Amino acid sequence: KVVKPSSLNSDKIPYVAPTKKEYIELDILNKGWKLQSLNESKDLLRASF
Amino acid sequence: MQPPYIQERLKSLNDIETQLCSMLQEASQVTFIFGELKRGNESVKPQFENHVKQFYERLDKSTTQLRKEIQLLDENVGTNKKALGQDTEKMEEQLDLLSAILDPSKSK
Repeated sequence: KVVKPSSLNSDKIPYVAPTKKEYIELDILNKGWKLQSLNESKDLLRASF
Repeated sequence: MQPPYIQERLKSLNDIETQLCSMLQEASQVTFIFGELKRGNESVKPQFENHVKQFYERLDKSTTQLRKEIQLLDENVGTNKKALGQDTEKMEEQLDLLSAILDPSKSK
């Protein structure tokens, strides 16, 4: 009822030029959240056991 | 009481679930130790090998013994009945009571 649906149309945008800046931090911080997940994994398993 | 064979069968089964409980407990300690191993202290590193080896050897032989029990089930096949004599034994005891009634020197 809001609108006749033709809303989403294909479009093109270029990929941002890569560098050392963001991937290394992205992956080390992913390491951080997965070390977190390991910690809560161990804690939950200990509580369950 | 039950014949002995059933007695050692139930003892072996009880040993089986106690071994399973020990396996679960050792899983708990190995999960515990891996956390600090990931933390970064290498002192408890030697204990890790021992814990893993004991965990695996506890997991294996328990299942092996249970397999032996299930195998025993295979050859144990072929290897109110009491009522057939029940009245008789009742009969016996009743007459015994009469004897106690019949002799006044034993009613003390």
